[PDB]
Amino acid sequence: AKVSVDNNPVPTSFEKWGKPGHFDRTLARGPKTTTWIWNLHANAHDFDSQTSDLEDVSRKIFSAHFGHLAVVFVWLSGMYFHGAKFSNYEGWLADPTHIKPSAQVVWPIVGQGILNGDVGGGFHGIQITSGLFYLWRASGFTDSYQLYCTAIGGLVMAALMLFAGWFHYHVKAPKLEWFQNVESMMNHHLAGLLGLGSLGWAGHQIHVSMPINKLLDAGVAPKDIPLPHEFILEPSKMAELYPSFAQGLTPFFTLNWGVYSDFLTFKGGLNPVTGGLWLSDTAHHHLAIAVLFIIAGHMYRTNWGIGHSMKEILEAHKGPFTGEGHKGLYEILTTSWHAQLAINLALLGSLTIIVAQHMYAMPPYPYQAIDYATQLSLFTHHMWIGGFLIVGAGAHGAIFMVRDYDPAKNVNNLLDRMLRHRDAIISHLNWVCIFLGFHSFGLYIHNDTMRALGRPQDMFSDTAIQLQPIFAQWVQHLHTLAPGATAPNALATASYAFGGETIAVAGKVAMMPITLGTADFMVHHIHAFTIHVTALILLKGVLYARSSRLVPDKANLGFRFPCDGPGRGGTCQVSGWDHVFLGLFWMYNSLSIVIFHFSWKMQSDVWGTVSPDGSVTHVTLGNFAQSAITINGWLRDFLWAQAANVINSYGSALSAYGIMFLAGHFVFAFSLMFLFSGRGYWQELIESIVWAHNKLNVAPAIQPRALSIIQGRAVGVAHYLLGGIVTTWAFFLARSLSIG
Amino acid sequence: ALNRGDKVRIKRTESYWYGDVGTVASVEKSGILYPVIVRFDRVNYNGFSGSASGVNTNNFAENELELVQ
Amino acid sequence: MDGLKSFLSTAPVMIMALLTFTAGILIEFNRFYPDLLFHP
Amino acid sequence: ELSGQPPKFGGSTGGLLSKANREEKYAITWTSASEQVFEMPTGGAAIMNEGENLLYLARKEQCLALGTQLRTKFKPKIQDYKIYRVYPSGEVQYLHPADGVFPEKVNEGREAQGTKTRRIGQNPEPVTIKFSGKAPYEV
Amino acid sequence: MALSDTQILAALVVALLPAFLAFRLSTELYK
Amino acid sequence: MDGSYAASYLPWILIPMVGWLFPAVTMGLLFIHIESEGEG
Amino acid sequence: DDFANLTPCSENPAYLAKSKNFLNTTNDPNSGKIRAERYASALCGPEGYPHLIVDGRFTHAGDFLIPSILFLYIAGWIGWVGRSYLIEIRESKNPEMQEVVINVPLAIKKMLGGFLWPLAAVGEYTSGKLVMKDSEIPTSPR
Amino acid sequence: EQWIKDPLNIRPIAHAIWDPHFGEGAVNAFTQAGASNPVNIAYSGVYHWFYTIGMTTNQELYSGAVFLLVLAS
Amino acid sequence: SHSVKIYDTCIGCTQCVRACPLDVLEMVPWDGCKAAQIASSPRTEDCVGCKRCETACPTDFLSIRVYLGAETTRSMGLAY
Ligand code: CLA
Ligand code: CLA
Ligand code: CLA
Ligand code: CLA
Ligand code: CLA
Ligand SMILES: CCCCCCCCCCCCCCCC(=O)OC[C@H](COP(=O)(O)OC[C@@H](O)CO)OC(=O)CCCCCCCCCCCCCCC
Ligand SMILES: CC1=C(/C=C/C(C)=C/C=C/C(C)=C\C=C\C=C(C)\C=C\C=C(C)\C=C\C2=C[C@H](C)[C@H](O)CC2(C)C)C(C)(C)C[C@@H](O)C1
Ligand code: SF4
Ligand code: SF4
Repeated sequence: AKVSVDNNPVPTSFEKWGKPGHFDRTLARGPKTTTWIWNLHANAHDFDSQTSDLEDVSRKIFSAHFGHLAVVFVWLSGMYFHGAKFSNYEGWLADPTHIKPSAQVVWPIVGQGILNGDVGGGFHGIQITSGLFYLWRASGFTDSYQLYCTAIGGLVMAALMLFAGWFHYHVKAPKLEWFQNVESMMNHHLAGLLGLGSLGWAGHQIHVSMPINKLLDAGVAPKDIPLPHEFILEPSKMAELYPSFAQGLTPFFTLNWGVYSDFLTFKGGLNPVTGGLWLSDTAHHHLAIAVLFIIAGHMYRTNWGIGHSMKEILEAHKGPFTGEGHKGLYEILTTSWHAQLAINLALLGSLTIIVAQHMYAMPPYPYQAIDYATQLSLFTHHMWIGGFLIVGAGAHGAIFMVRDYDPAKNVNNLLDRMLRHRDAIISHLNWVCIFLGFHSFGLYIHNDTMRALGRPQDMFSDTAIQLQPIFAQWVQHLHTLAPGATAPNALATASYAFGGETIAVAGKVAMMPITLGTADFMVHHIHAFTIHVTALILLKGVLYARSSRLVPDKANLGFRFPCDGPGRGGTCQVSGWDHVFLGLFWMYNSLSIVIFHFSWKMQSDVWGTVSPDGSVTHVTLGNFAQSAITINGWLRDFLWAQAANVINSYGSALSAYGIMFLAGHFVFAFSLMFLFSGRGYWQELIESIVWAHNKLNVAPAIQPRALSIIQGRAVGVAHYLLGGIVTTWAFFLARSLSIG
Repeated sequence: ALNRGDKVRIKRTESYWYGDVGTVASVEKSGILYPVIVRFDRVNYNGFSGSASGVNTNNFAENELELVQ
Repeated sequence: MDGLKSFLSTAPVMIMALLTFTAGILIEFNRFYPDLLFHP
Repeated sequence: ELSGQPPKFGGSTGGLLSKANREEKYAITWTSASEQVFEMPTGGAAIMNEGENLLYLARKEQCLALGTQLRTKFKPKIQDYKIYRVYPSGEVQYLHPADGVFPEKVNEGREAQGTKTRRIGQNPEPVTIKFSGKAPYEV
Repeated sequence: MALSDTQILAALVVALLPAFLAFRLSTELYK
Repeated sequence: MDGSYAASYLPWILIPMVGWLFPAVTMGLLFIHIESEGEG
Repeated sequence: DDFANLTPCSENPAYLAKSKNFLNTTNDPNSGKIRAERYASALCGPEGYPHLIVDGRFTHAGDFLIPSILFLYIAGWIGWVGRSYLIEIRESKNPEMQEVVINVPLAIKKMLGGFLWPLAAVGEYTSGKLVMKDSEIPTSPR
Repeated sequence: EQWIKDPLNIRPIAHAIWDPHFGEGAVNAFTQAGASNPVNIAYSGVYHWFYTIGMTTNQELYSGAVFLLVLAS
Repeated sequence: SHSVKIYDTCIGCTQCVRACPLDVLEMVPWDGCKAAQIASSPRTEDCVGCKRCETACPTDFLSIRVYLGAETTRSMGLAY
């Protein structure tokens, strides 16, 4: 066993609760100005700066992660309880195509009971767009008692997580050697968490979800369907639904796997009844990835000499152009938490971006594709989460570079070589950013000017100069031919976005081919430009955090400092924190353009109503192709046109959205107080106001101070992003709930 | 004249405590041209951007202080 | 415990407790007597 | 004139530019007690060799940053570094330390410069010195 | 009635005088 | 680009000078003047 | 003859037409009828919504004067208790610590004594220690 | 001179348009107010001012322009 | 170049000299303070104007003041 712990390192007492700022030496002394408050709420969860012992920092990180797990468990239990008690899930289950989901009920106090709109079936409540009902239907939920039991279990798990944090910090704290068993951690977390989780979910689906969903799709009422344990207790029903279940587990151990083909298929595509993925396809999928992850385990040497070593692999992959190669990286990623945070944040953010872009093309949940509001909400939500996580990676990497980077251990290794040609990287990246922005946004402005001048034949359109995405069309053609040709055992395409027939449920298009033209070319290259610019900002922050030709000692100044001074012409916003602050806005811009493109293209070319004849009428008709090529088209046919549903929301059940819409437009503007101004003006104003309060002998002991420069920038960016995102959220929700 | 424990009002006209009251922490008896040391309950703006405290002590000449006590 | 009492007496806890007290007062009054534009 | 083996460096894009051969450059020399790794002010890590060292930089601030790193981040503290200014013609001007004693500690024989015999609040009003090429602090 | 080409040309010739005067004034002010 | 006012040929020649010739000549003269080293 | 453009809501056709469909603010089923009754005595414009007249006249004292007195009393209470607590804690040894950690006993003692804030304020002004002199306040350079 | 005959139904014209970057659609759109070429529509309200102060003919406007040239000189 | 002035309120704590990154300041003997030393700015043509010396000064108002003036290559702190 590699376990090593320390018993009762920190006593459990309430005294330090009464002394805020205890962690910091500069704050535990007592407040003299108001800044002491803002520091207290800012340096709290920065354990690295509080103490120099790495083991204590790791222990604190472990227990804090336990706390976040407990909070998430409480959130999940609350979701299940509010879906079990204040929701029409049981009503929606019987009539899923005629009842809107709803799980929030509003007390009537000051007229907000108007928010309790008619969601169908005689139920009054706020319509939900999270898609929890479809997930619950796919999971096999049929009664509210099961949801209530799930909520109770979630609360119990949250309490257990809290106790685990208390135990593993205040009682039995792990040792540093325990935390650095990266091989053992990786093995247990690839095989024991991802592989075992996938195996358990595949077992749940096969033994619970598929029978219930098969009976539900046939037309059986929810109350008639047998409870999930009855399938296990009496396998006769399971054999009736799936004949191969009569064979038992014998073919599995004799490799006669083909007999299981009926409930482990490779169909691909969408289920016609529900519009979601086939549950047999998902079963074989999660089973396959479970097997793959368990096999990916058993790879790193832990205790029996049988396995690879991460350090050997890293130090063995070196070449001519890279000097020492991947040498010293193992010590970097086993001694600094910030580098691990940066890598994990970047990969996780990209992962949620992938989730957002893949969950809409192949909708996995029943009746989710036809609920356009849920589709748009899920896409945009996980898109924003991914963007924020990527920016956080860009931030905490610079934090690592400022603090945990040591030149002694990095000689001619990849990190040093990166630090050597950083000027070339930044210059070439800046050039590519300028080129992308120029040519793309100039196509846009050129189209605007040509349209305004009455020369539509000189534009960049499908009728005019084409600019067709030939490569994307070619890959779409290849993926459309894949079933039978390059994936012979597949029945249909991975998704109908590439091509194929139009899958439509309840007279509403679930998925139809998404054609790419001139507008798609322009928007995709605009996306590339914005992403490369955000990457440029964050990369300049990371690479130049240590020093630069302007300031050669920024590392000693710290990671979060406002400036070096008015000298050298002016040295404002030179810290890495300032680079993060600047990159947040560009992430917002890029993600806003991405979600706008998604929404408009989805409304104009896919979503809509299908007639009995077969004709498809789209939400905004085919106006994306001929309008999204000019900025005026984006302003008139997207913002002005589709904002009608949010500006005319007053007096109805959607009024809240309208209110929130205006709320966003306020906070954004409010943020311009802090971004456009500085703190000396506010300090002088506070001096005058302090004189006023002093004349009446009501001056406070804690001397008021204007916010710091860094705090001012942070407040500005926070309120700005909040206002913009809330505006977009209200607009999207109103539009998507008002388009049927 | 000004001794320990003397509550005095500041008349430097540019210090942070002009018109405020402080107490005489020490007086140095030599040719020093700002010999009086005065400490204050309030702290000034001294410190880098983000610092949680200032300075609560300063040196003054005898002529720019008015005894109150 | 003395530490728990001191923690409960800190600024955020007092401000939030007073805010919930005032909000409850206002909400209950508006429930039992709504739509008061003026003293009639 | 200026002697010392350059530290072993792989070369970086952050080094000198045309200003070095057009306007001036700066040189820093120090004695190292052991060949050990230090940090380039221009980006990267290089090993300095036992004995004399000599490094060319583009700015005086970079040279003084390197001197600070030498003085602070090494247990055998390097207090003997010297910073010169090298002109394109060939003239070398000794810059730091001025008299061989660090400016932090007071040394006799220095001359007061920029010292005013009044306090900041006693500066003349601008209106009394306007239309003359002077500033209140200049008086 | 609308103007004639001679009127426009005469207006240009007349405006040629304030141009020369403005050039002189600008040179005088620069000095 | 074609007009019915008296002496309609004037904008055919006046606008280019105000558009290209005058801006270019002014650019050149100012660039030479602001960059002329010495003598002040 | 005052407010020839404003008519009583009891006769304004727009108000009577729109008062039938008044929404229920609370769970009480006849809250809208109560609101229509209570607002029928106001002065409605051509669009049928009540208008508040604030010029000092006592016939419309309910619009401003009574809420003004109520708010002034409450705000004076709050300000007086805050100022008294501040001045009280200013004589202790850690006035700043008691600013962030509220002395709940003393806090509530000052909380309950604020209903006589006008008498205390006038006594404070007459005693001369409500307002400090200009020469005893720190001031910025001119 | 045409505007004064019907100030309530004729748009005053500010200046003529000469843009080689124009297209056919813009040329057709900007030929307004009874003009024979692309023109702008004045919104500074100088036509009403000139009418009120007594200017009624084009030659009066021309004489005023020349006199102002002389005054500026 | 920028100007650096030291006034007679200096207490000779030498913090300004330590804080200067371009070696513009110096400590010279004096008699007005207990430490008997005052700051000086002989090498003022190398000053960039970072105001670190002003930040380091602990007096009620800065006994060392920096007035930004004419800008040279050194003052801008340019490497090209
Ligand atoms: C992410 C978690 C989450 C969220 C956002 C919500 C949100 C909501 N719930 Mg809910 N709930 C959750 C989890 C959650 N719930 C869980 C886990 C359970 C199971 C226990 C419930 C059980 C539940 C019930 C039974 C009801 C709600 C209701 C509501 C709605 C009314 C808000 C409310 O209760 O405030 C009400 C107002 C207050 C709680 C204010 C009281 C004063 C507060 C607590 C001040 C806190 C400090 C206080 C002074 C104590 C001092 C502590 C100090 C020492 C730290 C609202 C939409 C109600 C609803 O929708 O009815 C239609 C309702 O009846 N919830
Ligand atoms: C099979 C073994 C196993 C499993 C399942 C996990 C799982 C986890 N580890 Mg982990 N770990 C392991 C072995 C394992 N570890 C070993 C051997 C080491 C030492 C080398 C570590 C060292 C380690 C560190 C240092 C950290 C983690 C953390 C985490 C959590 C990351 C958050 C996450 O994935 O969200 C997904 C969350 C869930 C799926 C909820 C799971 C809730 C409980 C804890 C799972 C219990 C499952 C258990 C097998 C019983 C279920 C069986 C049956 C009842 C069905 C995750 C719960 C992080 C953390 O703090 O989290 C606490 C962290 O920082 N691990
Ligand atoms: C896994 C996620 C994760 C983790 C564990 C950390 C961990 C840490 N970060 Mg990091 N960070 C992350 C993600 C993460 N970060 C992301 C995604 C970003 C990009 C936005 C950043 C950006 C960032 C910066 C810029 C800084 C840190 C810092 C820190 C350190 C602690 C100080 C701190 O932020 O606490 C204090 C936290 C706060 C004061 C947050 C409170 C204010 C938030 C923003 C309000 C949120 C409002 C909410 C969204 C909506 C409310 C609406 C309202 C009406 C109710 C610590 C190492 C700091 C550091 O230098 O440490 C070394 C630092 O300066 N982080
Ligand atoms: C400042 C007043 C003024 C302004 C803004 C304009 C504006 C215009 N005139 Mg015009 N013009 C003016 C006075 C003015 N005029 C006067 C007083 C005369 C009589 C000599 C003319 C005679 C004239 C002719 C004959 C023609 C124009 C034309 C034009 C148009 C083409 C652009 C241009 O000026 O270059 C061309 C015009 C000139 C170079 C005329 C010379 C400019 C005047 C005489 C001097 C103004 C100097 C000015 C005050 C400098 C200010 C400096 C300041 C920017 C710092 C444009 C709408 C053309 C047109 O109709 O195109 C559709 C055209 O063919 N103008
Ligand atoms: C490529 C785009 C483009 C270009 C180049 C032009 C070019 C022109 N248009 Mg135009 N237009 C366009 C698109 C374009 N248009 C579009 C899309 C529309 C909408 C349909 C219009 C609608 C339109 C109308 C309605 C009118 C024009 C007019 C004009 C002409 C004005 C003459 C001029 O600029 O001199 C004057 C130059 C200036 C005033 C310079 C101002 C710009 C600088 C930056 C200001 C100076 C700052 C500083 C002091 C500079 C110092 C000096 C410098 C040398 C250093 C010119 C030929 C006018 C015209 O024909 O009358 C002659 C006119 O009435 N256009
Ligand atoms: C697919 C079509 C659409 C995308 C087309 C864009 C391709 C543009 C450039 C070609 C990629 C060439 C990679 C070869 C290069 C390569 O493989 O290098 C590998 C080489 C390392 O070789 P060694 O064998 O020494 O490496 C040992 C390593 O294992 C390290 O331990 O690295 C270098 O030589 C330095 C890299 C210079 C890299 C120059 C920067 C290029 C930045 C732009 C790349 C943009 C790609 C964007 C789209 C992905
Ligand atoms: C005592 C006290 C304090 C301090 C209070 C102080 C120091 C107050 C000082 C006030 C001063 C110096 C001046 C005040 C001036 C007030 C004026 C000018 C009032 C004017 C009123 C008018 C014009 C009435 C107007 C119309 C009156 C009428 C009744 C209708 O509506 C119509 C309408 C609105 C026109 C605090 C703040 C420290 C704490 C508090 O709790 C108590
Ligand atoms: S401003 Fe900066 S460079 Fe100039 S003297 Fe002060 S510390 Fe030195
Ligand atoms: S920091 Fe101020 S007080 Fe200290 S030596 Fe420098 S000028 Fe004098």
